Amino acid sequence: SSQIRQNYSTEVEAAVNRLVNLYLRASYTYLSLGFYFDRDDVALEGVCHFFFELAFEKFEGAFRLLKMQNQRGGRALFQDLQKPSQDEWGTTLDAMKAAIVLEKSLNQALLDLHALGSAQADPHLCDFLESHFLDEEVKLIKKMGDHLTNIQRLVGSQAGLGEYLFERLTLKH
Amino acid sequence: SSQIRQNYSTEVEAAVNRLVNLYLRASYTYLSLGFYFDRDDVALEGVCHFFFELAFEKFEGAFRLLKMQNQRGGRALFQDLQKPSQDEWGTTLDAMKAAIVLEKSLNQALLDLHALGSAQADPHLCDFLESHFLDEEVKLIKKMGDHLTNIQRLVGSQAGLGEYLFERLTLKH
Amino acid sequence: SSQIRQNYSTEVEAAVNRLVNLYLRASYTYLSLGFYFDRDDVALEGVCHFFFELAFEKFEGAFRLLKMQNQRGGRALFQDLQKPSQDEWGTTLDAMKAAIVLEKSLNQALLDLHALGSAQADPHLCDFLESHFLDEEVKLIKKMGDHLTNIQRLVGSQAGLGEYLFERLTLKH
Amino acid sequence: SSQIRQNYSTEVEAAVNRLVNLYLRASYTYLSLGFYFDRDDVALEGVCHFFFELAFEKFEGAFRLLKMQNQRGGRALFQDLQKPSQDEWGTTLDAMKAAIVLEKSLNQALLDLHALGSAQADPHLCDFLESHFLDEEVKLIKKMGDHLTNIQRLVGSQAGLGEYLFERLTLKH
Amino acid sequence: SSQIRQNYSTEVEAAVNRLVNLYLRASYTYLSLGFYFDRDDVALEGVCHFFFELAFEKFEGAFRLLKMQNQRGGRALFQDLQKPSQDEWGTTLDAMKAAIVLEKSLNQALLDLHALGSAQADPHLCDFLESHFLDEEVKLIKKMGDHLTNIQRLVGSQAGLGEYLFERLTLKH
Amino acid sequence: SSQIRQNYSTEVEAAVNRLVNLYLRASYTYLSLGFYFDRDDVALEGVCHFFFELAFEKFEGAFRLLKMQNQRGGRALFQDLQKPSQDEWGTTLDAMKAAIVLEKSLNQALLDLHALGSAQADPHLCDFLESHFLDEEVKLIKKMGDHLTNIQRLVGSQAGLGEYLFERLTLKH
Ligand SMILES: CCN(CC)c1ccc2nc3c4ccccc4c(=O)cc-3oc2c1
Ligand SMILES: CCN(CC)c1ccc2nc3c4ccccc4c(=O)cc-3oc2c1
Ligand SMILES: CCN(CC)c1ccc2nc3c4ccccc4c(=O)cc-3oc2c1
Ligand SMILES: [Cl-]
Ligand SMILES: [Cl-]
Ligand SMILES: [Cl-]
Ligand SMILES: [Cl-]
Ligand SMILES: [Cl-]
Ligand SMILES: [Cl-]
Repeated sequence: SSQIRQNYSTEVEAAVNRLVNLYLRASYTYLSLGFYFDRDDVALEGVCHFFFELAFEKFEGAFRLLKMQNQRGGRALFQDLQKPSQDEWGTTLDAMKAAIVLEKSLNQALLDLHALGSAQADPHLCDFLESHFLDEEVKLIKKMGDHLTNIQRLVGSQAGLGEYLFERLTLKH
Repeated sequence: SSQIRQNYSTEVEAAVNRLVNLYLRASYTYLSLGFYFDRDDVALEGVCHFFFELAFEKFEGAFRLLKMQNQRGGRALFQDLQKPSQDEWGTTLDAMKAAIVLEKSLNQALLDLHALGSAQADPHLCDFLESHFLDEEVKLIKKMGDHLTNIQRLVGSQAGLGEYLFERLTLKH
Repeated sequence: SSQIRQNYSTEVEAAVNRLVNLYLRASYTYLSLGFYFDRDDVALEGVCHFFFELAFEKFEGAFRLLKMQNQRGGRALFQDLQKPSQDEWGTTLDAMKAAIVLEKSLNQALLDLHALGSAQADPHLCDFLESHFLDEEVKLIKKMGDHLTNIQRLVGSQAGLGEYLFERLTLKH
Repeated sequence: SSQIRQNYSTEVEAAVNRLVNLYLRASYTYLSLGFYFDRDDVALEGVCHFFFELAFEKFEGAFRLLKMQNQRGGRALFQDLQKPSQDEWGTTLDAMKAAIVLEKSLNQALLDLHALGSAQADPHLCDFLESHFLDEEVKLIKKMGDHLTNIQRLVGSQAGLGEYLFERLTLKH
Repeated sequence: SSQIRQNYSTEVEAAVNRLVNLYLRASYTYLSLGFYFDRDDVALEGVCHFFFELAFEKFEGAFRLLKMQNQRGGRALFQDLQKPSQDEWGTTLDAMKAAIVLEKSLNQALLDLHALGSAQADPHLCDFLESHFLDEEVKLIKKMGDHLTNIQRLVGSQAGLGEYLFERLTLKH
Repeated sequence: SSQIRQNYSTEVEAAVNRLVNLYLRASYTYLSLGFYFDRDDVALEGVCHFFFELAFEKFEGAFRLLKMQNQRGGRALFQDLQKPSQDEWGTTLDAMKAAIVLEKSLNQALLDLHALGSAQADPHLCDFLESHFLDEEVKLIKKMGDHLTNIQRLVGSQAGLGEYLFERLTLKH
């Protein structure tokens, strides 16, 4: 087989392909989230833009993973992309809760892959994840947690008002 | 009669004149809406500016229609302009509801005229409507629907607060 | 009623609303004049542009009047807008004669309103009219009189030639 | 045959080739018109330039049609180009009358082709015509009608004077 | 249901959702094509970049469709995304053949949707497709056909040489 | 007849008209050549652009001839334009061979006309041809001969490869 492959296990190759699938699924989920908040009967522009930026971020993550797979001499293999878990995403709070669950699952998949790289003595893979993924994910989950807290603080007894204010004064538009 | 007229039915000519009347009536309605929200006892600058921009837009629509009537060799005929349906327009919500009703009526008149053009095999008219009117109208009705949803979300139990916040944080001033 | 209204009679309020109606009717008349001279079988661009500029001027006059009505704490009330007095406007001479008749009627309405303001000891209204309307109107009627004289001088025995030359060499295109 | 052709009827292909022939014939007619008005014994520069600009416009129309034929996977087929209908074109009025007749024939050919596209459910062809041809033609015929009216107004009893003035004060030089 | 929806059939809404699925599948196919040509054992940079640009184009198409669905008051519904039809894509010729098959299928889906819009008297949908999709697709299929012809001309008896030269001298890098 | 004509024979006048016909026929031939190489199943952009530039050059030649005819007081007379000699033009080699045959025929017509001018003692005509036509033609035929030699050198046993390389590395795109 490969004229470049070196120190790159079949286990890591497969796991990288699985992780691509997870990132692309996450991108799709965020595309659905974005268009839901674009509905005339939802109409929260800042929320919309927040989730579309994440759709792009997750697609970029997948792309970098696929680039690395080729740089290492593995073979990119694509699978079916499962549709997102919901067709409607409820409130901004419901959506941000679903997004943090999603991110925590991606982070766990990154950690799992890092551990596999470590067991396989694959330092390039370990560094790749550390340099492009693990801190980005920590930073994103922190920001989502910050948002959750602010959204929650605003529910009070006037939920609509709080939802509008969060979109207007925290999220970008 | 006309040295330029070609493929331009009397039915379309008349319907174009009727549509001009509808656009000018819509412009007038929006002028009334704008000055109501300019009242010292209403005083919602952003709402005022939103409806004045629409008064100008609807006048522009009428002007383009009249330009096209002449380009086709039809004869512009003006009728009495009915005053707007109300002298006072209630809340921002009441006003935005009235505006979307108005826009839906204009859109239906555009669709009706497009259908007439299609039946008469008048592709220039059909393209004119598609290129300058139908998508502008879809975009406007979408924006009004977005606004309605945000206004509605803000009523809650503190209607005045919500009305102020919508004007301050969504509409332009 | 009004928390701002001071020294502003019901008579002036009503007369201001009537004057708005007159200005908007004048704007409409000028819109009709403009599109007539835009006809392929009339085709006098300079005349067209002259009357469209007046349509805009008269609309601006109405707008300023409505702004002032609100600044004084009166209530803008709109009525039906009568269509213009003609559907076709004849020669440039016929049109300019009709325009000066129209302007003289507006000027008389301004003078009448000024007199009412004076009788009611309403100096703000009197100054408003003097500052934004009376001299603009004198200047416009003078310019129309100048035009009439030039158009008349050009009729001679070659009316078409004179009509073309006036449009080409006096009016803007 | 063609590796790209899709939804593109033989009838439309042939009609497009015929329309190319019509446009190129129109270009040739305008070339003849231009050089006639360039004669020392005619010498109307503005008229000359007006018809040369149209020769170029009609050639561009043909070129776009031929580009589209290839984009659709049809085969451009050229036929003999009939010489223009006259060798001398009379007055500016005679020439502008001949030009509007010509344009009306081109417009009818466009409408005929649009109808064929519609019957064949060929929306690309229908849009192509609407986007690049039908409104350009309406605008041109309107401008020619405007010119005819001005030329006619200037004949009066001093035809030479009127012909000179039209060329000098309306047409570009 | 919807406060904005007007003249927008359930049939069109569903078909738009189906078309989104087709565009996203096409984007995925092009992502796979791109990474295959990025393999160290394939290594055709220009081919890689050509297919990645198409992945982005097809994603943009899907996005515009979803935007329009919301502008019309339809509801975006996502389905599972089928993986691409192949894991390895053979030669540049094999790949470009597969890409033109794919594009022809998308074009047929656009035409089908346009026909449905026409039957339903939905001119906004018909114009949307004409303005953003049908000509882009014709232009792309023409370019692919051009490429196919050039690739085919280069096979001769030295296929590797021809594949290299096409990538180096036609495709962008 | 003519108030400007001087030293300008009927024989030269007629021959100039014939030469215009030849130039316009040549322009048409080059238009056909250009669109053939624009076909999806030919697809040689550089060849396409080479022949379109010549279509424009030959049209310019005709235009200059017609300008000169009027400057001399002759009368431009147009005839039917024969369609080009072929509907399909074969290889780049076949096309360039046909183009040099065409150019040699134009050059001979120029030389013939120069000789007629010389016999008629018409130095203005002789200079006009020398200054705007004879050297342009020599330069063009030299360039075509250069191209023929390069195309011929590239046929070898891999004709497609050679045809691609010539288009890519010699002709402009
Ligand atoms: C409202 C019924 N009527 C009287 C028939 C209106 C309404 C609105 C108008 N708005 C404009 C306008 C708006 C923006 C920029 C330029 C212009 C203009 O030149 C003339 C106008 O004339 C109007 C007449
Ligand atoms: C009149 C019948 N024939 C010969 C078939 C014409 C007529 C007009 C033409 N006008 C152009 C032209 C005009 C403006 C800018 C570029 C071009 C050009 O590149 C080629 C032309 O070729 C023409 C051929
Ligand atoms: C391939 C299947 N999936 C997951 C559903 C894709 C494919 C391609 C995509 N391309 C973009 C994209 C491309 C250019 C510029 C911006 C963006 C963007 O913001 C989001 C994207 O998201 C994508 C998802
Ligand atoms: Cl599968
Ligand atoms: Cl009446
Ligand atoms: Cl009433
Ligand atoms: Cl023949
Ligand atoms: Cl499912
Ligand atoms: Cl003949």
